[PDB]
Amino acid sequence: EPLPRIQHYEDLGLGLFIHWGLYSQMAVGEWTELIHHRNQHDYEQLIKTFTAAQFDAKKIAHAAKAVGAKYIVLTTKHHEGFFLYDTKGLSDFDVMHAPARRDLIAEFVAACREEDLLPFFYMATYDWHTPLYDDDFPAYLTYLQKSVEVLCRNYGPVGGFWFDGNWNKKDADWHLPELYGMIRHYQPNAIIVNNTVSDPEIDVVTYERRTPDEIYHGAPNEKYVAGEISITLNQHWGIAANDLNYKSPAEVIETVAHARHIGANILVNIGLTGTGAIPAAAQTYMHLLGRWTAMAAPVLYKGRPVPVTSAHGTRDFVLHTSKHDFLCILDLQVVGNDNVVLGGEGVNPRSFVGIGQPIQRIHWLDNDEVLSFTQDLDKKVLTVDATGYPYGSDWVVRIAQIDYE
Amino acid sequence: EPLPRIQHYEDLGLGLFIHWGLYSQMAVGEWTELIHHRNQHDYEQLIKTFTAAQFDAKKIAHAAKAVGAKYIVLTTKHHEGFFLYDTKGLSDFDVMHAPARRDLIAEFVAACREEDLLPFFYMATYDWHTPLYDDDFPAYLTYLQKSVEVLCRNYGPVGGFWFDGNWNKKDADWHLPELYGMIRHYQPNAIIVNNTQVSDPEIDVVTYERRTPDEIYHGAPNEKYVAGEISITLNQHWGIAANDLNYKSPAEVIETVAHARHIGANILVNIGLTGTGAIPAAAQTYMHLLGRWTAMAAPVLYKGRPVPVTSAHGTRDFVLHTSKHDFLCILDLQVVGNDNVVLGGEGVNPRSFVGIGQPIQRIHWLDNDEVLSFTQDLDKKVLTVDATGYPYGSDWVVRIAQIDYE
Amino acid sequence: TEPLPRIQHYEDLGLGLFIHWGLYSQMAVGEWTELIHHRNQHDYEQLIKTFTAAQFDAKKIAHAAKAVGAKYIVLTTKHHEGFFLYDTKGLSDFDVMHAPARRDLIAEFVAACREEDLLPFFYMATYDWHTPLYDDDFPAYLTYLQKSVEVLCRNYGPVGGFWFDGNWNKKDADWHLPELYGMIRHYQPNAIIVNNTGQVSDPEIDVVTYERRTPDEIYHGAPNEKYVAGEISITLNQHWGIAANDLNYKSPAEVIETVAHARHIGANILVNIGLTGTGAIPAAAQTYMHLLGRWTAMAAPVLYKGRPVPVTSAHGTRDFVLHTSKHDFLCILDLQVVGNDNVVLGGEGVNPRSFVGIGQPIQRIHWLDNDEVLSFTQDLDKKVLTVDATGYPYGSDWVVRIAQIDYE
Amino acid sequence: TEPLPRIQHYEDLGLGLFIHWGLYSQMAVGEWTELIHHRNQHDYEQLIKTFTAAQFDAKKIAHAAKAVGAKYIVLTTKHHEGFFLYDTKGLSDFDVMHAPARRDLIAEFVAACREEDLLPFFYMATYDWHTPLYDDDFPAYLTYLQKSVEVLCRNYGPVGGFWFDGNWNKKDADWHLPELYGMIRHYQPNAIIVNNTGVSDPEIDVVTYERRTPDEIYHGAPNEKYVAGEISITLNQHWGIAANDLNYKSPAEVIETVAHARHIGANILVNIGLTGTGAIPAAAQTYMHLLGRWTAMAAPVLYKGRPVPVTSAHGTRDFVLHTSKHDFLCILDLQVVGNDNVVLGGEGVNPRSFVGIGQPIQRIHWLDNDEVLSFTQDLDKKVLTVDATGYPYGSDWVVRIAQIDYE
Repeated sequence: EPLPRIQHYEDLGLGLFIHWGLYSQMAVGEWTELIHHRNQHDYEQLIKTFTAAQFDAKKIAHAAKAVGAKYIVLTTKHHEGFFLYDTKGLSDFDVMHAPARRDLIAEFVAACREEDLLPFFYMATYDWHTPLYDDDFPAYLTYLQKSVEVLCRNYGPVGGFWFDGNWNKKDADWHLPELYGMIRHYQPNAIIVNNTVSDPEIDVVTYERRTPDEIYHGAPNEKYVAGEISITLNQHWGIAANDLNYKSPAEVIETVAHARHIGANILVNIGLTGTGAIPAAAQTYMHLLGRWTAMAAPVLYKGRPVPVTSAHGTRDFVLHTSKHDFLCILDLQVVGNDNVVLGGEGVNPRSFVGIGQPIQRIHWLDNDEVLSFTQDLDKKVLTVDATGYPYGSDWVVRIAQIDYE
Repeated sequence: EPLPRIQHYEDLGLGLFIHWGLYSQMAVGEWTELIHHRNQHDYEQLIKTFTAAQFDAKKIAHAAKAVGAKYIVLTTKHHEGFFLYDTKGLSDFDVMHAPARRDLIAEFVAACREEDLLPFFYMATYDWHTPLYDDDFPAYLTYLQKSVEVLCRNYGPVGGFWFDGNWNKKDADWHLPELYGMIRHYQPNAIIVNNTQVSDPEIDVVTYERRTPDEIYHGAPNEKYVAGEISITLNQHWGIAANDLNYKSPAEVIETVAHARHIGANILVNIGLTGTGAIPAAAQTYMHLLGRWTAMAAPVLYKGRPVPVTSAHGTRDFVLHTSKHDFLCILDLQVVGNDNVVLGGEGVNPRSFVGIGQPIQRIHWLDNDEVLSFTQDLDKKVLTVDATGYPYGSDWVVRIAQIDYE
Repeated sequence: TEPLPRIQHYEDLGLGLFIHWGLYSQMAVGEWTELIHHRNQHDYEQLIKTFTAAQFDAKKIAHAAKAVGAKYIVLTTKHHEGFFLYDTKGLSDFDVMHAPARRDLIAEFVAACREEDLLPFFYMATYDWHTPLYDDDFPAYLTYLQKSVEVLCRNYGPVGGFWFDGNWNKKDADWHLPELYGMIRHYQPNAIIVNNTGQVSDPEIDVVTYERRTPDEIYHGAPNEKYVAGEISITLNQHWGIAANDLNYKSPAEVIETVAHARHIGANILVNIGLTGTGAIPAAAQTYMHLLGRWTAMAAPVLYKGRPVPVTSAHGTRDFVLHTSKHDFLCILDLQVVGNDNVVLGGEGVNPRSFVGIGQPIQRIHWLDNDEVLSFTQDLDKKVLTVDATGYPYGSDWVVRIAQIDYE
Repeated sequence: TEPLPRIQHYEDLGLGLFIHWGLYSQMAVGEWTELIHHRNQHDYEQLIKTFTAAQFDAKKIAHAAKAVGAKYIVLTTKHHEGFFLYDTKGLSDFDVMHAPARRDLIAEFVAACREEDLLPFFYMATYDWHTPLYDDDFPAYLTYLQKSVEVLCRNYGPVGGFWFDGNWNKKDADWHLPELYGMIRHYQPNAIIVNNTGVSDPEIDVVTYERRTPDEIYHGAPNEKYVAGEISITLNQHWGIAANDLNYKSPAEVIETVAHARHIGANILVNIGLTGTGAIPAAAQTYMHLLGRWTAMAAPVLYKGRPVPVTSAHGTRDFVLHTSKHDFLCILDLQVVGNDNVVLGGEGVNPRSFVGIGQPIQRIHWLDNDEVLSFTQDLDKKVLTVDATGYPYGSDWVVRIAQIDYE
């Protein structure tokens, strides 16, 4: 049974992932320093032009609020090893030694608090900047733990930590009891996420978007751990100007719904410009997804997976809250007329197995249309006529609320 | 062999489709009056709030220029039957009787001319506003022909006409020789498109489904050559539709543009303006992404034509021909990482083509001028190239290699 | 509007067997071998001298049709090679009476068909590679062709039909079909006439042929025009004549599904077998016949009389409905086998399958294979039927399973 | 790291026949019928009284295996029903010596195998529905199981291997495999040991895998014992005979699955279910005759061919197999060649490419008809491209194989 902080985590549902660092100035992806075999001295000169001139934490927080996100995961230090906060003497490779001369993480947590969002800190554990990483790993771990200690002690209550990189050394001892134990001492309520069972103090495991089945919550009678999937809008996480291979807004909506189906949270990622602006492309996705999440509000946060399956050949699924069940229905088409056929005009029976209580009424959330339905209570079959979209709309994942008698 | 005006049409490659009318104020699609069974009197009151307050023809023309489009097709009158121009006494249901009180078509053609774009006029032939349509069809045809005559005589030279609606009455006599003959009299070089072998000899262009798989038909050997055109809209509707979130991937839009050129057709990419005539922010995102692709593809996008060269089994690659070069259009590439970071594109990736019989000197990607390795079997006309993956930080969706022949 | 009685009777046949047998069969490399392998004509036609027909038993062919549930047989009386499997009575020396067989095989064939109550159909190639008339005297070739058909119309009793193939070799020629089909109508007024081409080719045509993949109910003609039926064909591998090194055989399951599909679109279906050079049914064909035969015996209540009806299945499903005057039938695909709670094979959970277009209250629904009663719910206003389509009992798998609806 | 000799020899067998025959065969509704149909045990086990084996001829089985190209046979010596097809010498009365057959069928089987140079393998179910020991005294069951295996290890001469199936019924129990497999190694040191799981002990030689396994199989960690792999296919949905299972796979799928096995570096078993009295049913003979044509043509590579780090071009399912003398291109999705006038699909030039061939080639030819193929090479990038011509009219091999002769 989940600890309160993890229950609260699962109620967040949707977070925004923000990638911003020195890489952002080159606009060819966040891994550029390594994958393009850049000269380290020349790449790290980018600290000198890191102005943060267009970074507005209140605009980030406002974007999150508008898209229906409840937490934000910001890259505090990526593999490039540059810190977006005041490391208080630990490293000169930080934003206090850049022209920005602002603790951006402090601006970030203040903006989050004003919008009632949880601030999460991403921290790369695989570091390309410190020579310690390759030639004195135990000392690197001390450096890493100290960089996290700063975040635990100088910014008030933090929502969580998102660690990424332990996979670079699958068989090393990362001394996680001491790292996570330090976090638990100063930040007892923080959610700990490791992007890979790795330590008892982890609260959340990450999974690929395509995972088809309800996620695993840990061994029976051990600590419940939550899950989270991630999606980026094109192929890269940092900004990438000539990556045109953007996903459909429809795919992003389906992926958000899919997360809730398998009992995970989801992060939708955006890459800021060099100077910290939200690109216009990201705003388009946010506005579209935002329309969906506003409509889905009654179920997106509290809704949980339930042992109810859909009929053969259909990708529909069900989510449960303590007051209601919700049918999440896909592959609908638009309704035209007798004379103008768009595909959604015929009766469209969609069935579910595992609904055992008599229903009084079912309605679409988007327009409160009442659906017809039939029930076989002995076999727990619900069949609804899932009407198509009114002409001029298309929600991609449409949601019907069940009111039980 | 195509008439000059049709050759010029086929060189345009890409156009913008703009849907704007009274429907735009309701933001639930262009067919709303019919499909939502609206009260006609109440729907037509929307003329009273048709302000055109945010319509800027120069911004439309600039958007076209930036995306690589060379013509624009604007809805002058849709099925709702409201005219965006001065009908000069033919109808009171026009923009001169709206608060806009501006001839929007005149603003449109002037903006097109200053950016060197061809203005095209969409005109619905199936009309829901005039009672003539159902009660006196021969008189309706006179009304329709007159509405087109105005466009033929008051706006200077027009690029073309895009007619839509004859399919509402498959078996009627639409008197096309008189309608198209009047156009030919006042606008001899206009391209005529009918969205419907050919339904009149004066038609220059037939429309096709985007998914049409093979090179389009141009007419029988002793007959007039007719061109082709496909269309894509970014979501499910053509007019603006606020709760239509079912937008296509930008990647699909790029592929569809490339596909059009493969089958020897032009393509229209459609945008639906807001009630007041603004380009919505969502459309701008697609235009910027497509615009990056079309700028990179410029050496072949306009002049490139289909050729009898096929690609190997299991591949969607294809070839386009210019008088100077051939171009390999290659899909489903992945990004190149390293030995240690595998993203999918790092191995040698031989892609083959059948029908290249001349020796090649050099082949290079046009996005970054990388030279490709290749082998040839000139007897069987096989070209095989190592189509390298994208450098990390980029992904063009359809990547194009230029062939330089010996 | 309503089909001529002979065409109604044709549509009730449902399933026929197509039988390819000729001189080509002796070489076992496909029926088009003479042309496609560029064979020397003199040497190829020598095969008449070894055409013994020593293992041909028309009763065994008829029995194979009977046991697979077929109600007619289409036998190749003369294929493109131009060799006749019957006594042409002086028209040609290139016939079975001038082979060592010295027997009229078509006479054996129709007597066997009659004893099993099957309709004998005669396949006749109109594109002929033997007679010089085809290339040097087309008008006389037509006379030769018409005469070869006349013999079939006058010496073998009542014939079920004719299956013509080859007019596509000369798309623009005058084939004198009014005279050919008019002669058939004179001697065999009830014969079904089928013309295989790539608007029908003549008013006397009764049946058009179509691709197996045809997705929708076939077209029968406008209401004031003659109703024409349809037929699809399938062969077990890639060739129609026997082909020893063609290993590219279809799954028996696909054959079953294709037969079901035919009925769904309102067509008959021919399943083809290629005999050996001596006229035997090869053992591979027998395997398919026995499996399909199990299916067709179970499907008998609907296979013959069942017709398409405007009832669709739910999203995601390939199920369909067939109508008879007494019942409707749900034809359900993609079911799995039921194990139990502990042994999971895929079919054990409740499996709602829905249909749109059933307006009348139902009393009972049952699987034909084992008479199990299915549970169902109905919304009569929207014409929805939803049934719990249980999986196969362990040890069976019908591929297309069929439930009978008994209406109130 | 290197395979033990017996396991190398196992990997050279390539194809084996799996034979399901037991009391279940008399009901023809699948091999699990006694449990899944909730049969009364007394009534089901009465089938011992009609187990005549009147149509079982081991020499015909062995001859059929030889003709299909198989080099070993895996015969069900006892399935879950717990009935033994051999003389258990007092261990159980529920065996073939107490049936009217009154012949040790396993002895006939091994003698037949030896005279056709096939390896006899014994399938043995470890999950047993007959003995009350299984549920009531598991340690004593394990002794019974090990004793039934001792008999097979001592009374039939050299055995090719053992194929165990059922440990998955008790995932968490101690099956005492060191003692069972140690006794096998004592009497039958050369036997292949296969355990069907879903590496359970150091003595296992072979792991079983799903047919759809996409990539070269895992052989164990680099300094550890090399273990081979094996996939299985049955012709319909059941392993024992099942008269109203009409859901048979295409012969073409069976051919492709055999080729796939070799691609991923596994053997494959093709299964048949005998009739109640032990005959090969007519449907199984059809599949064996078709597969047999393919395996005879594929002989030069089916046994000795191994996976190699060579990939095929995008969108193609083609692959390469290596022997010490040759490489072989296995090419799928071909069509038949007609003429200028008659188009069947295969007539155009059909370039199929491979990455990882680094040595210059002299000649490439189809095995089925010795036609020479045209090819081009880029030796620096290790690209081979061939024009894979279509089938001559009248033939279609499903997986066509070209032999490469190196300079």
